[PDB]
Amino acid sequence: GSMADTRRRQNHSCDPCRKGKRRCDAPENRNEANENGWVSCSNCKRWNKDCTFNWLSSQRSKNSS
DNA sequence: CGTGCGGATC
DNA sequence: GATCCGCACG
Ligand SMILES: [Zn+2]
Ligand SMILES: [Zn+2]
Repeated sequence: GSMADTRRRQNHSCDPCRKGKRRCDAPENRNEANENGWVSCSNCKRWNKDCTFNWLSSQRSKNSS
């Protein structure tokens, strides 16, 4: 494996994370995090980006439609 | 205290 | 497209 597998699938990364190629804290519950008070993962944090899984929640699958 | 990059596999 | 992952510098 490797490495195969080696990657993918652990907690999902924020919009800016995927764009900067970085893993993160903001998990599948990042939204619920903001609900329980989140902030910014390590990425958006260093780059004061925009920790978000919303537009995402709609960009990925959502869909919508 | 930000800054980005190459990779693995579909 | 997505997720992981560090790192070396100023
Ligand atoms: Zn992130
Ligand atoms: Zn973030």
